[PDB]
Amino acid sequence: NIRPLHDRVIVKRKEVETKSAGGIVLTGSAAAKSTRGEVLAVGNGRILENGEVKPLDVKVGDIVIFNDGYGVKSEKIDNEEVLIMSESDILAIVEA
Amino acid sequence: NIRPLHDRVIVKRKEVETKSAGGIVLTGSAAAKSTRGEVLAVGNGRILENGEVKPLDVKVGDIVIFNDGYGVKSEKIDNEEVLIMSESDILAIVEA
Amino acid sequence: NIRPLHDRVIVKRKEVETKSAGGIVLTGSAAAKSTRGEVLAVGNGRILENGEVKPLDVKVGDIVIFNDGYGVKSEKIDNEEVLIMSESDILAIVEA
Amino acid sequence: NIRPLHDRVIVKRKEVETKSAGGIVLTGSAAAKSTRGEVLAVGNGRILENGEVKPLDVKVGDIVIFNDGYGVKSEKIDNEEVLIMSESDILAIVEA
Amino acid sequence: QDELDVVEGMQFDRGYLSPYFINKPETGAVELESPFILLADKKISNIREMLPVLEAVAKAGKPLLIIAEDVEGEALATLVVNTMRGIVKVAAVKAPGFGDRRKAMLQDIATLTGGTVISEEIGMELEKATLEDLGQAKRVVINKDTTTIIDGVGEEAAIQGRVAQIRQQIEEATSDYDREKLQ
Repeated sequence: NIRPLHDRVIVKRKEVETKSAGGIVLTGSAAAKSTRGEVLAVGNGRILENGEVKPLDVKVGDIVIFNDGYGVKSEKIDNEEVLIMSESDILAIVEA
Repeated sequence: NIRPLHDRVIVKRKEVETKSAGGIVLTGSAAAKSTRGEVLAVGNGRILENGEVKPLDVKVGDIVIFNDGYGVKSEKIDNEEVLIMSESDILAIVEA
Repeated sequence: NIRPLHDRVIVKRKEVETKSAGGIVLTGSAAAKSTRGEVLAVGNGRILENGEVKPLDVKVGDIVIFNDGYGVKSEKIDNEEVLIMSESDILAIVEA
Repeated sequence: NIRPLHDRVIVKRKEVETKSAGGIVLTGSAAAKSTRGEVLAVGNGRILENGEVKPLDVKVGDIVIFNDGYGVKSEKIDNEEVLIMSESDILAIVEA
Repeated sequence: QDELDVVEGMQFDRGYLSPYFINKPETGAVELESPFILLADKKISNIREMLPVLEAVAKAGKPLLIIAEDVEGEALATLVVNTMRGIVKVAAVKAPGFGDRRKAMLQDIATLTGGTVISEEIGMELEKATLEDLGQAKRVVINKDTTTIIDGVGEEAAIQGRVAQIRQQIEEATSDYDREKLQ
């Protein structure tokens, strides 16, 4: 098990889209890495300057749209790829 | 449904202007991407350093003028293009 | 003995993986430096702007996944290599 | 006598290691500048935004491991070399 | 005296990419018995792309021969170490021919050995290659200059069809050097 620290979140990246809306298969650069992923683990929460801890708005097991960048790190757990990134990198959460 | 986090806002970009004031059709670089868009979804609000949450001044369904940049991300929902950007990127709101 | 200051942490880097999942031996750039390490020493805690001291969430003797960068420094104690890095550089802690 | 200001610390750099573990003599770039040094003088303490003064965790006469950089300045007192650097530049303190 | 040297089956003038691959030091030639055949149409420099194929080959236990555009750097090094460690008896050779003609020989070897060529244009990558993707042959002999594949395990009908296609191209060919190359 992996427990992220502070506001960091462990997210498993969704599979790359291999097909278009009408059935066109995308390959190479056409099938870019997905920016959405389900949340695998949520940290305790971001620590504020007053010493308190605020729980993250992301829960465990929800699909979130995040932003890839220098703040996102790649890791291998149970020989599967996961991403560790701050809660600020997550733009939104997919509902329904 | 997409729920933005903190001060992020989901906005659908308005259509590019294909005509001028007097009927001149603009094509290519002349018809640049519109900086105005209707708000599709509003986040809970920006989190301050004291732990409180302040609701965003942008509401759902109003036309806002925003600034394109690195802080604005592009996403595809219901195979239509939307933009996720912080409330600071929105310069103003179009009224009437 | 080495006592880190404020939020700094002394961590011994784990050994480089010399084998793959099914027995393939990795050499050179294939066997990159491990981003996980056991915590050797924990500082007193990060000092906040109000003067208080908040103990670090990392304990002594746990495996943590951290990020290599300019904020991480290399040192030699008991002619063995250790890394001094801030608690923010540690993405997560490996449990079980 | 030299009295550092705020969180600055006056440290005398330790001598460069001229020998290896088993007796191999290092010369030139092999014998790099030591990152450890004994503390010669401790400032009053870092001033916080509220006006208070917090005493530094480094004491006078202890061996500390610090980081060389732009924040560290070189000075000559009693025609001997010393370094003035902020308490943040000191990674750790060597004990026993 | 006039000598006659006859080489049967497939043999292309491409030696091993490393002298350390030699299984038989007394002859200086890699000898692989019933090995898998990995045909890559792209230059290989890292082991990440080829890793799952190596895991599958090691699980199978049969040797491997990689006909590639070029193997060098880290990938060659780790193949060498794995060859001595005995986990996988693997040899790597350069793909014969040059642009617009090397692909033809690669497809010929794939048809002979019943395998598939890995390339960006065909659609799949080296990471997703499986055992069924790899070709099969009864024997493989690599020397310093030439590599010979003896009794490739491929469908006879496919081989005859590819031969007929090459004959059709020969009939369409308008150059003596080119027609001799396809011959």
